[PDB]
Amino acid sequence: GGFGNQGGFGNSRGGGAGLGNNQGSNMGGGMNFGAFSINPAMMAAAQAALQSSWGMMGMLASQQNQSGPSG
Amino acid sequence: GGFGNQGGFGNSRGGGAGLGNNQGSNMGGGMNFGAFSINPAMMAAAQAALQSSWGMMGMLASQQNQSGPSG
Amino acid sequence: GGFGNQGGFGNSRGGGAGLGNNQGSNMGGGMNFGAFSINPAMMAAAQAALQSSWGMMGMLASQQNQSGPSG
Amino acid sequence: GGFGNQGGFGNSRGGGAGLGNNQGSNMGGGMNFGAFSINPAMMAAAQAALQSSWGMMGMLASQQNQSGPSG
Amino acid sequence: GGFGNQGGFGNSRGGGAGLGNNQGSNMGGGMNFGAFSINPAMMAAAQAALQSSWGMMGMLASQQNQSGPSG
Repeated sequence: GGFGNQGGFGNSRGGGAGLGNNQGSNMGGGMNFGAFSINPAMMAAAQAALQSSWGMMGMLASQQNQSGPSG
Repeated sequence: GGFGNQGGFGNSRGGGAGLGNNQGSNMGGGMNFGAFSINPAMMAAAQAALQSSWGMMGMLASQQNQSGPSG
Repeated sequence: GGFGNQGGFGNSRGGGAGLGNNQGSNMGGGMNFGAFSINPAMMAAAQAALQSSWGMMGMLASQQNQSGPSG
Repeated sequence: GGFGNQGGFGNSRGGGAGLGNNQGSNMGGGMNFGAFSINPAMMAAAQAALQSSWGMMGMLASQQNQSGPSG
Repeated sequence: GGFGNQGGFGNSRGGGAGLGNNQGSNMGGGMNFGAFSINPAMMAAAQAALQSSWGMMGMLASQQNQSGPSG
């Protein structure tokens, strides 16, 4: 319906195999035989994130605003 | 319906195998034979996150606002 | 209905196997044979989180506000 | 419907195999026999993220705003 | 419908094999026998991200705004 978000993320309907395998949004995982130094950032400063919708990996949202801020 | 969010996250309807396997949003896991240094940040400063909707991994939301702030 | 959020998180309807396996939003886990240094932060400062909806991993929410703050 | 977002992410409907395999948006994972130094950033400064929708990996969103800020 | 975004991400409907394999938007992963130094950035300064929609890897969004800011 209105403001509708329907994310399937079907991935492995049948199946999933393999020594290293992964479905969906992935920011690492599975098997690691060494260093894993993964630091993602999404920071806000001053008049940040106004009237926005931050998604780094696959998001789903619906939004509605009418509002005047001040500082 | 209105402001509707329906996330399936179907992933492995049939099945999931493998030495290293993972479904959905993943920020690490499974098997680790070494260092795991993973620090994600999402920080807010000053007039931050106004009229927004932060999702780093796959979110679902519905929102409605009319409001004037001050500082 | 109105302001509706219906997250399936179906994951392994059939089954899930494997030496390292995990479904849903994952921020680590399973098997760890070494260091695990994972520090995610989501901090608010000053006029932070106004009129927002923070989700880092896959959220579900519905919201409605009309309100003028001051400081 | 209106403001509709329907992400299939079908991936492996039949199946997925192989020594190193992965479906969906991927920011690393699977198998790692060495260093893994992956730091993605998406930062906001000053009048940042106004009237926008940040997605680095495949997002889904719907948005509606009418609001005059100040600083 | 209106403001509609329907990303299939069909990927391997039949199957996916091979020693190194990956579907969807990929920013690394699979198998790594050495150094992995991958740092992508998307930063905002001054009057940044106004009236925009940042996607580095394949996004999906719908947007509607009428709002005059100031500083």
